[PDB]
Amino acid sequence: SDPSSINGGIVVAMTGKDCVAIACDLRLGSQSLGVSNKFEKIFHYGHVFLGITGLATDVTTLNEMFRYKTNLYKLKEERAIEPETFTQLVSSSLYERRFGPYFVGPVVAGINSKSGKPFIAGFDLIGCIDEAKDFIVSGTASDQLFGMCESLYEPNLEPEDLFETISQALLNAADRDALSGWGAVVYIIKKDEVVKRYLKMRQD
Amino acid sequence: QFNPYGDNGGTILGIAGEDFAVLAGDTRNITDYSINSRYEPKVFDCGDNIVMSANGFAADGDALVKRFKNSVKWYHFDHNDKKLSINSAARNIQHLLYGKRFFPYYVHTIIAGLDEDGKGAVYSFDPVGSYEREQCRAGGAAASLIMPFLDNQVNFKNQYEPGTNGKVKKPLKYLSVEEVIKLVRDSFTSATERHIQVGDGLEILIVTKDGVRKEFYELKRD
Amino acid sequence: TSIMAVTFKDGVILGADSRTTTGAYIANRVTDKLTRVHDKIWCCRSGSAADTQAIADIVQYHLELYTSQYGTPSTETAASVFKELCYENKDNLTAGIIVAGYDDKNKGEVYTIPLGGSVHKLPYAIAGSGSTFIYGYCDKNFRENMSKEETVDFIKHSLSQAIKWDGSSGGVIRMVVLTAAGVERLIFYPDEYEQL
Amino acid sequence: TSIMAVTFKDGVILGADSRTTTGAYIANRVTDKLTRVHDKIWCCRSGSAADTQAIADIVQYHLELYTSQYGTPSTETAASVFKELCYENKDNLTAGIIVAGYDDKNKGEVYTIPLGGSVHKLPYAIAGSGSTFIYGYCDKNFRENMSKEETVDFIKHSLSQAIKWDGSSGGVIRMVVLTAAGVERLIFYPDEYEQL
Amino acid sequence: TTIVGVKFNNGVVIAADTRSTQGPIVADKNCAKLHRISPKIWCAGAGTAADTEAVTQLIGSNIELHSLYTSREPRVVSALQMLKQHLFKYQGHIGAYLIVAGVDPTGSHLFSIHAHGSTDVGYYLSLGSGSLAAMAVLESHWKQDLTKEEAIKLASDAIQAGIWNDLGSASNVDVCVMEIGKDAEYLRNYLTPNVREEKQKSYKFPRGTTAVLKESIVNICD
Amino acid sequence: TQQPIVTGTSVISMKYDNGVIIAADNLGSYGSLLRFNGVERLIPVGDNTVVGISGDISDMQHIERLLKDLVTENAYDNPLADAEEALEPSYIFEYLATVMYQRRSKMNPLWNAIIVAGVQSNGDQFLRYVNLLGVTYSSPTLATGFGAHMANPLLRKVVDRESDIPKTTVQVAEEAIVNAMRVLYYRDARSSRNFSLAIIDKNTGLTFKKNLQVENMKWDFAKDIKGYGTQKI
Amino acid sequence: TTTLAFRFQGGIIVAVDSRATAGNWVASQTVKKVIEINPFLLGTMAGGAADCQFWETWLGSQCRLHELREKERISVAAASKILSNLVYQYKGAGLSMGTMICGYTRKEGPTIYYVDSDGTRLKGDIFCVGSGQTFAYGVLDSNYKWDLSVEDALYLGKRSILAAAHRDAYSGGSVNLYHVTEDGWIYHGNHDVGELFWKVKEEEGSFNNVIG
Amino acid sequence: MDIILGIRVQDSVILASSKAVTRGISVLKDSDDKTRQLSPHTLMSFAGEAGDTVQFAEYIQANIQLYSIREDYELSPQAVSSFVRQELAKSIRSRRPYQVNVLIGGYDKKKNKPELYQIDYLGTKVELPYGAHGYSGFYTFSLLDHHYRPDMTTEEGLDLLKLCVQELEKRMPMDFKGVIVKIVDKDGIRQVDDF
Amino acid sequence: MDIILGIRVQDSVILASSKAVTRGISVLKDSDDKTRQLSPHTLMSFAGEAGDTVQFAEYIQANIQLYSIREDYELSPQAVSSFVRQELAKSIRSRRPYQVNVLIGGYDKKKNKPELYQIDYLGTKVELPYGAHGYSGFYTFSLLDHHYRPDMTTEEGLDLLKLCVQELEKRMPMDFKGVIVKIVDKDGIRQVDDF
Ligand SMILES: *[B]([O])([O])[C]([C][C]([C])[C])[N]C(=O)[C]([C]C1=[C][C]=[C][C]=[C]1)[N]C(=O)C1=[C]N=[C][C]=N1
Ligand SMILES: *[B]([O])([O])[C]([C][C]([C])[C])[N]C(=O)[C]([C]C1=[C][C]=[C][C]=[C]1)[N]C(=O)C1=[C]N=[C][C]=N1
Ligand SMILES: *[B]([O])([O])[C]([C][C]([C])[C])[N]C(=O)[C]([C]C1=[C][C]=[C][C]=[C]1)[N]C(=O)C1=[C]N=[C][C]=N1
Ligand SMILES: *[B]([O])([O])[C]([C][C]([C])[C])[N]C(=O)[C]([C]C1=[C][C]=[C][C]=[C]1)[N]C(=O)C1=[C]N=[C][C]=N1
Ligand SMILES: [Cl-]
Ligand SMILES: [Cl-]
Ligand SMILES: [Mg+2]
Ligand SMILES: [Mg+2]
Ligand SMILES: [Mg+2]
Ligand SMILES: [Mg+2]
Repeated sequence: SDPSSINGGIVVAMTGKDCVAIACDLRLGSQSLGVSNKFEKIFHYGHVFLGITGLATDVTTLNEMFRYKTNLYKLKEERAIEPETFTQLVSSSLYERRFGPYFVGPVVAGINSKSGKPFIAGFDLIGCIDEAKDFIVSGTASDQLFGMCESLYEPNLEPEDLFETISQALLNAADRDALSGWGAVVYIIKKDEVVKRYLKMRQD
Repeated sequence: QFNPYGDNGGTILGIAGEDFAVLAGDTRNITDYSINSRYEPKVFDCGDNIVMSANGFAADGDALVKRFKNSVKWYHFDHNDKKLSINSAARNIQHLLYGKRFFPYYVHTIIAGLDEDGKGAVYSFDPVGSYEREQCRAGGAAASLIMPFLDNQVNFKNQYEPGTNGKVKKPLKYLSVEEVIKLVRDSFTSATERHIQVGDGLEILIVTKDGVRKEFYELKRD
Repeated sequence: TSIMAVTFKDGVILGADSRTTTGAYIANRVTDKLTRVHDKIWCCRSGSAADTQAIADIVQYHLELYTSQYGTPSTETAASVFKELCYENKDNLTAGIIVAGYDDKNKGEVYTIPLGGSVHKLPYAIAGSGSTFIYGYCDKNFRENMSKEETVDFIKHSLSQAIKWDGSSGGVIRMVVLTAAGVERLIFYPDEYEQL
Repeated sequence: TSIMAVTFKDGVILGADSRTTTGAYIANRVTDKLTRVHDKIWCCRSGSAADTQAIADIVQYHLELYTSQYGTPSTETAASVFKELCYENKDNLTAGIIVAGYDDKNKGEVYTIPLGGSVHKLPYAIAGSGSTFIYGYCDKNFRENMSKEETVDFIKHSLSQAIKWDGSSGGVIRMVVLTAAGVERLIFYPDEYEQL
Repeated sequence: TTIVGVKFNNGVVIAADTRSTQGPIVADKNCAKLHRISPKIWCAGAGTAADTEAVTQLIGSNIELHSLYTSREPRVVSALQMLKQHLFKYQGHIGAYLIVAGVDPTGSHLFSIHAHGSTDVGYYLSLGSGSLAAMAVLESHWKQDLTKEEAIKLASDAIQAGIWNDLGSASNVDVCVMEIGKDAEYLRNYLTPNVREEKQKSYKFPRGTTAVLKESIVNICD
Repeated sequence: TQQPIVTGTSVISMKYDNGVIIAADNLGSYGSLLRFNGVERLIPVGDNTVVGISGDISDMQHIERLLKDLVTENAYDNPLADAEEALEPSYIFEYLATVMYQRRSKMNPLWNAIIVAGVQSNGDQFLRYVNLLGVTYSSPTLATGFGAHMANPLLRKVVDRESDIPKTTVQVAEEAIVNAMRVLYYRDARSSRNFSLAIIDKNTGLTFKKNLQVENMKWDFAKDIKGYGTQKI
Repeated sequence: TTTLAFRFQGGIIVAVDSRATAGNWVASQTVKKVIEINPFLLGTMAGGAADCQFWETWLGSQCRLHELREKERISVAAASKILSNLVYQYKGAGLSMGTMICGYTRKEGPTIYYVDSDGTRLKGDIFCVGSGQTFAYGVLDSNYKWDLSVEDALYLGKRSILAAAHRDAYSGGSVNLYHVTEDGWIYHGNHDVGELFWKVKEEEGSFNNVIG
Repeated sequence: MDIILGIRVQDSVILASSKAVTRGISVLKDSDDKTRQLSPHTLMSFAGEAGDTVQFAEYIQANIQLYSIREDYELSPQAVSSFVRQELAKSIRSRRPYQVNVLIGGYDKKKNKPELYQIDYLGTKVELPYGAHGYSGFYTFSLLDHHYRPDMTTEEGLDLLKLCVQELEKRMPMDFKGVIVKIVDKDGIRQVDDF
Repeated sequence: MDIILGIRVQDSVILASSKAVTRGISVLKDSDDKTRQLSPHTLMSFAGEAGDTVQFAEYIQANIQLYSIREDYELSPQAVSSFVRQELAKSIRSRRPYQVNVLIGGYDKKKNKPELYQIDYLGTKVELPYGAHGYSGFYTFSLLDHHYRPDMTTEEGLDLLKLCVQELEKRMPMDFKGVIVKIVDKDGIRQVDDF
C-alpha cells in the first residue's frame, strides 16, 4: 500500500578525502516476494552519479528522465553537467510534481570537475535538498543506515578505507531490513577514475 | 476517545559479557515534542543481582518493574530466601506480560545479570511476553539505529580477515567491560545525534559477581 | 431553556421559562422547570427532561428519608445528593441543575451543577441554552443584598432577554420565592415581560 | 472574536478586540481587526483571518477602481461588493464581516454580513464568537442618536463583557471613529476596561 | 523548528535553528532556514521544507524581475503580498509558515505568513514547533527601543529556548541582520554550541574486511 | 471513557534551595466560555504538601475529597498523626499515582494532570507529576498543559539542572513563577489574571497566597500596530 | 517464517527458519521456532511469537501431568488435541498460531498434526507453515519420497527452508534441523543461511540467477 | 486472469499461460489463449482485470505492427519491452489505469539471444531467466531456483515447466484448467499442442 | 470446507464430501473425511468455518453415543436430526455461534427407510430426496431435478452422483480434490473406496 515500501531497497553515499562513494542494494520485490537480484539503483550522467530508492517504476522513469535532460543540457551547454547543478535540476523536476509526486528518495554523488570538491546530496520525494558534508542515506532501511553511518563514519577517509566503511554501513543495515539486500554494489569515485565493486552478502 | 497508551520515548541497551553484563538507558523522558524530565531513571536494580528496564509507555513500564520487584520479594518468602536465577526471572516476566495479553504492557523489556554458571546474560522481551536469551540487544526509540552497529561491532558481522577476501571470518573474541562501555557510549552518542527523543543523560548499570555498579554520562540536551 | 437562581437580603429566588422543545416543535409551552425537593429547597432544571425529572424524584426521596431520621437538611446537603447522582452517572445523563434553598441559619444559598457533575456555590447562577445571551447583562446588573422587588425585576429582565434571543426558551416566566415568611410562587406573562 | 459597529448622531464607530487564536494558543494578542477598504468605509473582521484578509484586499481594490471612474462610493456599495464575494464563494469561505462607513448625505451606516452571504442593514451590529454573551446587554443599553462619548462607552462596556466571557476574545479594545471631522483611532487597554 | 524575528530601532533581525526531521528521525543537522528574497529582504521558514524553499525562490525571482522593471529597490510589503496571495491560492496545501523581514526605502519591516495566507505585523514574532519556548522568552525580555546588539541577543536567546526545550529544534543558530543604510549581514552558524564530543573509538576497518565478488572500471568519459 | 467538561488550565511549579513553589490560576473554563472565576486548584494536605490539579474540575473535586478522607483515615488510631506518622508528600503522591493508573486501566480515567509539591520529613524537596494515564515523572521544574510549553522554558533558565537548586533563592523562584504566570495570561486563551501561589519551605513551612493578580503587563506597543501589512491608518 | 515437517521411512524431519520481524524491521535472526516438549515430542512455531511460545511450553506441562497420572507417554493425537482444544476456547480473541505437533509412539508410529489458532487440527504426512510455506512446498513436493535416507531427508528439509529463506522476505536467519525416530528426536544443528546459501549454490549448481 | 509463467533457456523463451476464464462462480471457458504475437520473434502473455488485459494486449500489438510496417524492421525485444513499460507507467497515473501484468518473451535476432521481461501494471520492468505474475511465483520460483540453468535445452525447459505446473496443480486452490505453452526462438513462435 | 452432497435412493442414503482442505493460498490436504458416524445407521457430513465444523460434529457424535449406551438403543435419524437442529438453533443466538452446515444421512431400521436431512447453521431443517450446502446446489440441483427417482438403486444413485461431481469439476473455480463417498443402508455405513 505504502508506495515507498513495496519494492524495497536502499542507497547510501559518503564523502572522503578527494573522493566520494555511493552504494546500493540489488533487491527488487513485490512486498514479501523477492523478484530480482540485479536491480541496480545507481545511475550516472557523465561524472555525476544518481542513486534512487523507492517505487521501482519511478526509479526507472526518473533515470530515463534525467538522462533525457542531461543529454540536452550537454548539447546546448557544450559541457557535462556538474553535481551542484544537477542537484538543482533534480529538485526542480521533483517539485513540479508537488501534488502528484514520484515516490522516490534520490541521492546525488560526484566530484566537481573544475574545483575538485567532493559533493553529495539527498532529497525527499518532492525536492527538498539535504546537502550534507558527511553522508546521505535513503530507502526502507534508512533508520538502520543512519545508525551505521553516524557511528562508523569519520571525515577525510582515503578511497580504499571509505570503501570498507560504506560497505559495512550498507551490509549491516540491509541485514536488519526484510526488504533490502539480495546483493550490493559500491561505487568509489575519484576525479578521473571510478571503481565499481559488487559485494558478497547473505541472500535472504 | 480515551487512549490509555502513550509514548515516553527513551532507548535502552543490554550487552552480555563473558563474566559480566550491562544494561544501559538514557534518562530523558518525553511526550510528543516536549521534555518531561532530563533525569528520570529507567533502569532498575531489582535485587538478586538482576537489573531490569521496561521501555516504551512509562506508566506500564513502572507498573511491570514494580510487579517484578514484588515477585522477587515473594519468591524469597515462599522458597526459603532462595536466589532467583536470571532464567527463572525471565520466565516469571513472560507470565506477567502474557497475563495482560489482551491489554498489553506497551513496553520493550530487557533484563540483565549472570546465569548460574557465572556467565553474562541478557534476556529480551516483546510486549506480550515472548522472550529469548541474547548476547546483545537494544530496545526503544533508537533501537533501529543501534542494533545494526552492535551486529557489526559486537558479533563482527560482515567483517572478514584481510588478505583472505571473504573466505575467513573475523574471529569472535570476547569483549571486556571497558570495551563494552565504549560501544555503549558511542551507541548513545550516535543515537542522540539522529534521534530527537534520545539525549540529556546516559545511565549504565553493570552487573558482576561482586554486585551492581552504576555509571553516569552526560548527553546533548537539545 | 433559561433558568436562574438569585440570593438576596431576605433569602433566594428561583426563576425559569416554560418552554420544552423537540427540535423546533414546542412540545410544552407551559412547563414548570422549578421543582421542589424539600419545603424550602427547590431546583431549576435544564437539559434532558426525563433525566432531570428522574434525578429530582430520587433527590426528593433521599431528603424525605433524611428528614425522617435527622431532621431538616441543609441546602448544601441537597446539592451534594444532586452532585452524587450527576457525577457518578455523568456518562448517561444530560442534566444542568441549579439548587436553591433557604435556611434560617445560612439564609439564601445557590449551588449550580453543570454537565460534568461539579458543584459551584455562588451568589447567583444562570443556566440553560438561553443563559449564554445574558452573561453580560447579569454580570453588569447583579448586586448583593438586593430587595425582593429588585431581585424580581433583575430575574424578570434577565430571562426576558434570554427568551428574546433563544429559540429554545419562551412561554411564561415562572418564579419561586424562598424566605423565612414561606414559599411564594410568581408568574409573568409575555405581554408583561416582552415590553421591558 | 468580539466585534461591533454602532451608528450615532455624528456618524459611526467600529469596535473590536485584538486576539487571534490557533486553538487555545493566542497566535497574536495585538491584532487589528478594524480594516480600511476606503477613506471613510471600514470593516470589522471575524472568522478565518486568511479569508477575511483576502476578501478585504479584493474589496479595497474594487472600491479604489470604482473611485477612479465614478468617484467616492457609498457604504451600501461597499457592502454589496463584500456580499458578492461572500455569497458567491460561500462554500469555500468562513468570514463574518461588519461593514461601516460615513457619507455626508447618508451619515453613519452599518451593514452586517454573516456566514451565508446575506446582508443586513442595522443601527448597530455585533459579531464574532464573543458577541453571543452580549446580545442581552447590547439590546438593553443601545439607544439611537447617542453622542460620541456615549457610543464609546457603550462599545467599551459591551466588548469588555464579551472579552470577559469569551476565551477567543481578548487583548486591547480597538475602535475607529467615522465622522465628517475625519477618522480617529482609539485604543483601550486591559487595566482600563477590566475594572468596568 | 524555531524561527524568530525581532525589530530594533534602526532595522530588524531574523533567526532560526538548523534541524530538519522525518518524524522522530533527524534528516539534516545543519539546514539553512534563512532565505534571501532580495538583497535586503530575507525570510525564515518553517513547515514543509520543499514548500518554504520553492515559494521563497519563486517570489524572489518575481521580485528581482519587478525590481528591474520598476528600476527600484524592492519592498517587503511586495514580497508579503505576492507570498500571501500565492499561499491563499493553494488553501494551505503549500505548507509554508514564514517570517518575512527587510529594509527598503519605506523603512524596516517585520511580518509573518501562515500557510493559508494570513499575515501579521509585530515587533517580535516566532513560528514553528519551538515557537512557544521562544515566545515565552520574547514575552519575558522584550522591550521597545532595542539596540542592534540587544535584539540579536534576544533573538538568539529565543532560538535557544526552542533548541533546548523543543525536540523538533536543535543544533546551531543562524541570524541575519537588516539595518537601514547598511548591507544585510547573513550570519550562518552564528552560534554553535561547541560540538559533538570525540568518539571513544574509531571504527575504521582493516582493508580487505569486506568480501567482494567482482570489480570493473567505469567509463565516464565520452 | 468520558470527555472533560469544566476544565482548569496550567499548573506550574519549581524547586528552590529550601523548598518548592507551585501556582495555578483560579479559572474553571467550560469550553471557550470562561465560566467560573473563583476556583481554587491548589489543595493543601497538612502543612507540608500542596497538590495542584489541572483538567476536569468535577474529577478534581473528587480527588480533593479523597485527600480530605486520607487525612482523616491517617489520624485513626495514630497518636503520631501530627508528628512522625503524619502524611508525607511521597505518601500522598504514590496514593494518587496508584489511583490514576488503576482508573486508566479500567478505561475510566480521572481526566487530570496533577503535580504534588511538598517537603519531606528530612527536609528534602518533593516535586512529582502524574496524569490521567498514570504517567509519572519528576524534574526541578514541572508544568501541566500550556505551562509545559511556555513556563518550563522560563523556569529552566533559572534551574536548568539539579545543581542549580541550592543556588536558587525563594525570591528568585517566586519571581520566575509570577513572570511565567503573566506570560501564560498573554498567550493561553483559557487563563485568568487571578491566581493562587503556594510556597512550602523547610524552615518557614506552608505559605498559601490567594487572590494574586498578573501585573506589570506590556500593552502600550499595541497602539503602533495598524492593519495586517499595507495599511497605514 | 518457514517451518516444515514430513513423515518418511526413517521417521520425521522437522526444519524451521530463525527470523522474526516487526513490519519490515528484522527483530531477530536467532529465534528457536522448535520447542522440545519432551524427548519424543516437538512443536513448531509460526505466527505470533508470544502465543506460540507460551502455549507450547504450557502444552509440555500438560503432557508431563498426563504421564504422571497415567504412567504412560502421551499420544501425539492427545497432545495435539490439548493444544487445539485450548486455542479453540480463545477463538475470536486474536491468537495467531500455526503449529505442527510432531512425535513418535508405539501405537501411532511417526505422526504429525497441524494445529491452528482458527481451531483447525489436521493429521498428515507433509506440512509447511508460515509466510514462506509456498516456497518450501515447491522443493519438498518435487523431491519427496517415502524411501529417503535419514541423510537425504535431512538435506531436503534443510534445502526447502533455504529456498524459502531466499525468496520470502520475512523468512531467513538460519536453519534448525531435527530428526524424530522410534527412540526420540535428534537435533541436527543450526545452519546459518549466509554460509549455507553459497555452499549449496556451489555444490548443488543451483541458484544460477544469483551471482557469486 | 490467473497463472502466467515464463522461462528463458539457452536458445529460446518458453511462456506458459492458464486456459481457464472464471467469471465469479462459473468457469466460462477452458481453452483461452492469454497471449498476443507482437512481432514474428516477440510474444507477450498477460494477466489482470477482465477486459483491460485483452484491450491492452491488442493495443500494444497494433502499435508494434504499425512500427514494423513503417520501418520495414522488427524492433528488438528490449525495445518492445521498454515501449510496453512506458505505456503502463503512463497508465498508472491515468484516470483509470490498465490493471494488467505482462511477460514479454522474445528472441533477439541481432544478438542471437532469447530474452524474458516481466512487467507489472505499475510499469515495473525486470529482465529475468524465469518469471511469473500473481500467486504463481510463490510456488514456482523455489523449483526454478533449484532446477534452472542458463544452458538448458528447450526440451529440458519444458520438463522443468511441467514440474512447475504439476506443483501448481497440487497446491493451488483454483482449477486453472492446464496451460497453453508457446516457444519463442530464432525460427519464430510456435505452440506446443500436447502438454 | 467446500462441497457436501446428499442423495436418498430406494434403500440407502449416499453422502459425497470433498477431500480438499484449503487454508488461504495453499491446499494443505487432499484426503480429508468431512463426516462422522453418529450411530451404526446414522452418518453426518459437515461444512463451514474452520475448527467449528469438527468441534461441532464430534460434540454431536459424543452426545448420540452417550444416548446409545444409556438406553442400549439407537435413536431414529429423525430424532438425531431434531437433536442436531436444536443445538444449532440454540447456537445461533449464542455469544459465538457454530458456523456449521450439515447433512444427516440415516437408515431408519424401524420403518426400513433411508432418510436425508439438510440442516444449516441457523438450525433450518428440511427432509429431502437430495440436498447440498454452499454453492454445490447451484450446479447440482438442476441435474438431480432431471435425473432423480425415488425408486433408484444404490448403483444408479452413484452414477447420478458421478454426473454431479463431473459438472462441479467442470464449472466450479475451486479445485476440491474429488470426493469421499459413503453409503448408509440397513447393513450400516460403508465407504466407496474407488470414485
Ligand atoms: B431546556 O431547553 O433545557 C429544557 C429543560 C427541560 C427540563 C424541560 N429541555 C428541553 O426542552 C429538552 C431539549 C433540550 C433543549 C435545549 C437544550 C437541551 C435539551 N427537551 C426534552 O427533554 C424533551 C423534549 N420533548 C419531549 C420530552 N423531552
Ligand atoms: B476571531 O476569533 O473570529 C478571529 C478574527 C480574525 C479576523 C483574526 N479569528 C481567529 O482567531 C481564527 C480562529 C477562529 C476563532 C474563532 C472563530 C473563528 C475562527 N484564527 C485564524 O484564522 C488564524 C489562527 N492562527 C493563524 C492564522 N489564522
Ligand atoms: B521545522 O519543523 O519547521 C522544519 C523547517 C525546516 C526543516 C525547513 N520542518 C521540517 O523539518 C520538516 C518537517 C516535516 C516533516 C514531514 C512533513 C512535513 C514537515 N521536514 C521536512 O520537510 C523534510 C525535510 N527533509 C526531508 C524530509 N522532510
Ligand atoms: B514467523 O514470521 O511467523 C515468525 C514466527 C515467530 C515464532 C518469531 N513471526 C514473526 O516474525 C512475527 C511477525 C510476523 C511476520 C510474518 C507473519 C506472521 C507474523 N513477529 C513477532 O511475533 C514478533 C515477536 N516479538 C518481537 C517482534 N515480532
Ligand atoms: Cl419537565
Ligand atoms: Cl488579521
Ligand atoms: Mg424565544
Ligand atoms: Mg530541541
Ligand atoms: Mg528472505
Ligand atoms: Mg438449509
